[PDB]
Amino acid sequence: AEMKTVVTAAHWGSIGVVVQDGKVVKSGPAIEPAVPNELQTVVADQLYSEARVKCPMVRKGFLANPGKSDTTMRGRDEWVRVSWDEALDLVHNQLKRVRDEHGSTGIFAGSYGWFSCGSLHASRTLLQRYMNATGGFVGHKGDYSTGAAQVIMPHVLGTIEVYEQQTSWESILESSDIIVLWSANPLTTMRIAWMSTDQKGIEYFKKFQASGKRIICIDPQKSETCQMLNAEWIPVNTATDVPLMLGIAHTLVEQGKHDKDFLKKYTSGYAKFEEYLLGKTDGQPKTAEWAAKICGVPAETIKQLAADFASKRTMLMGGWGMQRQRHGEQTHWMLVTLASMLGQIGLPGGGFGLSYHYSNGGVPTATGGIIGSITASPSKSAFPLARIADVLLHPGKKIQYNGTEITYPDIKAVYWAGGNPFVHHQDTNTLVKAFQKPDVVIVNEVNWTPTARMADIVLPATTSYERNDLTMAGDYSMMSVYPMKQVVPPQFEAKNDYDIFVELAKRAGVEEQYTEGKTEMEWLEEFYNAAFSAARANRVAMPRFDKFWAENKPLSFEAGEAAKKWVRYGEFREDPLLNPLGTPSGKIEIFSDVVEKMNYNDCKGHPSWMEPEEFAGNVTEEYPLALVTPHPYYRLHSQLAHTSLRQKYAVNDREPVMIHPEDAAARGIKDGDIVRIHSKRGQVLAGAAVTENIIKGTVALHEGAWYDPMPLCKNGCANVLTRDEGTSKLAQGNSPNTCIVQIEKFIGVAPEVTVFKQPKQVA
Ligand SMILES: Nc1nc2c(c(=O)[nH]1)N[C@H]1C(S)=C(S)[C@@H](COP(=O)(O)OP(=O)(O)OC[C@H]3O[C@@H](n4cnc5c(=O)[nH]c(N)nc54)[C@H](O)[C@@H]3O)O[C@H]1N2
Ligand SMILES: Nc1nc2c(c(=O)[nH]1)N[C@H]1C(S)=C(S)[C@@H](COP(=O)(O)OP(=O)(O)OC[C@H]3O[C@@H](n4cnc5c(=O)[nH]c(N)nc54)[C@H](O)[C@@H]3O)O[C@H]1N2
Ligand SMILES: [Cl-]
Ligand SMILES: [Mo]
Ligand SMILES: [O]
Repeated sequence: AEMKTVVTAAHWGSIGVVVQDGKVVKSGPAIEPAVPNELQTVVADQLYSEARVKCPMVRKGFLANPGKSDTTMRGRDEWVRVSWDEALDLVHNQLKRVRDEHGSTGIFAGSYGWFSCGSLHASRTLLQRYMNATGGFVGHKGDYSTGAAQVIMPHVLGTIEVYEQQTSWESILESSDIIVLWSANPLTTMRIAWMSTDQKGIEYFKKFQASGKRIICIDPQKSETCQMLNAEWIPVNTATDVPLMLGIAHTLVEQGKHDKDFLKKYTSGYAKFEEYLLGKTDGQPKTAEWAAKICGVPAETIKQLAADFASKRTMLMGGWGMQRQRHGEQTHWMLVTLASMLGQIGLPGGGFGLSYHYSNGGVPTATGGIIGSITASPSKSAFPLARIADVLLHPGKKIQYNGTEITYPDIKAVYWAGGNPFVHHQDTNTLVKAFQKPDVVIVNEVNWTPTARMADIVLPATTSYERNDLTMAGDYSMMSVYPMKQVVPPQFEAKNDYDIFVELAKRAGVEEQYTEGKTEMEWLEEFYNAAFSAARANRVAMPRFDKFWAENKPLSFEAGEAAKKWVRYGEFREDPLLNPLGTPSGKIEIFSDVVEKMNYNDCKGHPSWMEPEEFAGNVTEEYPLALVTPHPYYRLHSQLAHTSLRQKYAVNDREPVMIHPEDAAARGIKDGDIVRIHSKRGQVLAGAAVTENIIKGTVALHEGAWYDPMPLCKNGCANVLTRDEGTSKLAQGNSPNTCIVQIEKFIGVAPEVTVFKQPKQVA
């Protein structure tokens, strides 16, 4: 009777992996979760997939004329298998050429993506570490998650807000009468964390449901969360939450339910905003009736939400889909303004939180220590990252950004390691053109993703299961140190990214700076010991690394009474004169003079409603439906798309698209039919999921399906359809969820999806 389980971890949690005769045969949670997490069950598929990159590969046409090839052959050339020595020499020589001719401002290595958890084997960080050791690189600003909110919140609250600990969930359970999931789908989106999910956020949502208190979901779709918690669904048109919030706010004023004392003491600029709210400026009071016409919520329901939010202790939980769209800055600005008018900020169970849906925000912070991690350190060229296509195509172009002007650099080489821009970036067909501009495109990948398929040189990377690492239970509780013990040796000819970059560093003469003379296990011990020392200072005994590593189990910490009772903005509420915010006024900036003075047409000095170019309110005869692109339940973006989880959602071997029965009937579409979706940007195939769980006039296609072009995507990659434009001049965030489309039934034999097979090689 043998213990055949190795414990490791992923973004989707601590994983127990059963190994039989050197082969992985089962994976699942190392710690029982409140809700099953099927993402944990496919380690074997990840290890043994025929979609894996097996050996270093170079495009035929690039091998023939390196750095001087016909780059329009990217994505459609034959691949040549080469040795590691040949591939690494070629990467080094091609990057050296760019460094010699253009310098670091000719190399883009922002390399946005989620890769895998782990303190050491962080592929993106290891790439940037190599780039810095060899002279530097052009990176980026912001991220795709909160590109808008993370720029406006510093102006409004003096802090980034979206990536900070929330009021304790124990306070919510005890004191909140209502939680409002506004653009938030936590039973989907907390199946993962940036480190490794602690699995407790979903447990807390379940406890809140079981207490019988009110859960309200405001969303164009009746999401997995709304269904699984049997919450009250408020259907809303995508991109019309600001009108809805204005109508609620106007009702508060009309019924004397706003907190005038709070607004005077804790905010700046409320009176100027109220003039807009009441129509004194523009002739149009922002009534519940005015709002109902735009957002699709009946006026009497808007008024009843306002009364209930003010009558009960209410937590407004704002998710991020609604700021991933044109004018996205306005949504969380207005949510904070609404919370200010309700006046419950800083009270137990009250106010707002912008990370209750992300990585277990609000789970009480444990007392212990936090492990270290590798860094990129052994720019005027940096740009808001969703301008990447624009940058690659248009060197020298200038844009406005948060009160400054940015000049695009002139990029000759692109290196990606740990992200999938040909799935994650908007307007895929335009990104194809952008990727024809560089002299050389290099990708480290586990699998033959759409991005790998667009490269010149593809280097096979290992999964987490083929190496040793450490992570934490996260992202806020920090309640455990999770070992990531190697399960099997590297498969095929794959290498850890760390080893790839060690070989490149050696060719550049900087190996010693890159490795600091440490082995894998010496790095891990250094990272662990940071937690050990911090825990000791907190009076928490930990095993030393050798004992922890041998035990190969999560090491757990406990939360104390202070963390269980912690209320965000409690100190500000107690005394705002001595605990002011880091803003110009020391208060919540409902009107921001700093933003006003930027004089941007698409972001004013207070939250406001500005119609976007494409949304439910300006659909056309040609494109009569609106689109939303939520995050998927059975993938982390594009990760795990190639595994057996596909069978849990594919419809007729395509990505499912949610379609309301009346929109489907008007087109002769029945549940299960293949359909063609198209926009001005492109077209995709999808499988119809006909359901009343999407608001009429809108369709939902989850992001992350692998682009499989014929241009027409055979598989259903949502970003083939979306617009590539900045949210506004304030943040220049990405704007996928303001989009209009047409759908028609696909007639005849449908094409086979080929993007999970090995690519075309030479004969
Ligand atoms: N329409 C629309 N578009 C969106 C979104 C949306 O809501 N709607 N969401 C946006 C957001 S919030 C994000 S975060 C992005 C996500 O975009 P990405 O982060 O690019 O998506 P992932 O699928 O997680 O890509 C991670 C890649 O890293 C690889 N990888 C994993 N581990 C390793 C490793 O150790 N080494 C190497 N070399 N590779 C590894 C995986 O094989 C995988 O291809 O998508 C964004 N795009
Ligand atoms: N299982 C899983 N979990 C994940 C991810 C994943 O890919 N898979 N991605 C992770 C990442 S990188 C992030 S950034 C977060 C993303 O966290 P979010 O940004 O919050 O996730 P989304 O699914 O984009 O949006 C949540 C809800 O908002 C809705 N919504 C979209 N637009 C609007 C709007 O205009 N108004 C309203 N009222 N609702 C709208 C969506 O329909 C959706 O149900 O999740 C993380 N967690
Ligand atoms: Cl109280
Ligand atoms: Mo994200
Ligand atoms: O992200």
